[PDB]
Amino acid sequence: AAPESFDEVYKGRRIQGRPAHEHGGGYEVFVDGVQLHVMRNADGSWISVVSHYDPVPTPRAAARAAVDELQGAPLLPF
Amino acid sequence: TVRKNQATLTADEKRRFVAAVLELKRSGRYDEFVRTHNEFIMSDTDSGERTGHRSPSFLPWHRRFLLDFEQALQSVDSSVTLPYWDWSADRTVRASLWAPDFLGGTGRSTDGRVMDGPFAASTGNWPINVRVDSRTYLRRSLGGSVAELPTRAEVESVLAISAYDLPPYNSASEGFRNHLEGWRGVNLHNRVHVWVGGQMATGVSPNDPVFWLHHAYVDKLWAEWQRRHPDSAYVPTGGTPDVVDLNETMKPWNTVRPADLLDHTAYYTFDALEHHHH
Ligand SMILES: [Cu+2]
Ligand SMILES: [Cu+2]
Ligand SMILES: [Cu+2]
Ligand SMILES: [Cu+2]
Repeated sequence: AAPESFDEVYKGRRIQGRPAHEHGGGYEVFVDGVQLHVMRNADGSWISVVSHYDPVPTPRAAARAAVDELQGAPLLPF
Repeated sequence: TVRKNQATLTADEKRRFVAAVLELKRSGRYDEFVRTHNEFIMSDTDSGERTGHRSPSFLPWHRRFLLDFEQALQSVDSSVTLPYWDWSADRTVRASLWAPDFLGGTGRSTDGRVMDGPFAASTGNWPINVRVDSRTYLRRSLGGSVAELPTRAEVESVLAISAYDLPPYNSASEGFRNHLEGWRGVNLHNRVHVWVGGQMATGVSPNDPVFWLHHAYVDKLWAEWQRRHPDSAYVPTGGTPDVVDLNETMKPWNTVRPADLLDHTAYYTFDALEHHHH
């Protein structure tokens, strides 16, 4: 069963998640309406293409880590 | 071809390595290595097809990828080979690795931008083109997101693991490959990506030239593991869905198998590699 959807403003940016050249993912995350590629590992942890090597427990945590990494920068589509 | 510890390069070797890397960038060839790596990092998955990482072929795949890259360097300057970074030894921001004559140092605090060395955005010589966000400058935050690089004792603990890999042959595996990759255990390779920060912590990590030196050391640790365990070899050995078996060919090349890459000496040697002993 996929994680729940979410929607919040984090550090001034809108992050959203929802169940659904890259993999076929069961879950989508967006930062200011631009899709953030994210991936689930076997142990249930999550990563994203802006923080691929540092697993975090949830897709919201991956979206927040991405906002932290981006330092205000617009995300580009994958 | 001898791959040398970065800490030992002469000022002449550093200059020639830097120039060859910048020429691959200038000609457009460099960015295509970044693009290839990004495709595999984003596509490999624990429950599906996996080739470049989170899988037994993590090590032979990166061995061939590094050979591709080194051959491209040698097409610019035949004297250049990939150096390796022993992050267990050269573990501080003050290592000569990070000096302005080699890779330049950490990023400034405001935006992570690398401000010195040959790859600093201000040179005009290192545009970040293959990227996941608007920023077009090399970034680093050495020791930002994680306190310390792996230590020698931690590396030795992983080297002591006898099994190359184990089912389910992914990020949940026990065994040497996944402990060296880092998804389980004290964490070697993934933690180094995190420690450098900037693009090295992302899905477009070869944007930082340190990527090659990091992976050349991971590749040396595979060769050290083999010396420690001459009775151990690549697994699986046939018939495994979604996983590259020993004699199966690997994307993107299609024409090489893990089996063809187990003996590095067919392609290069190290400045020093300890013999098997008890
Ligand atoms: Cu995907
Ligand atoms: Cu990789
Ligand atoms: Cu890597
Ligand atoms: Cu023996």
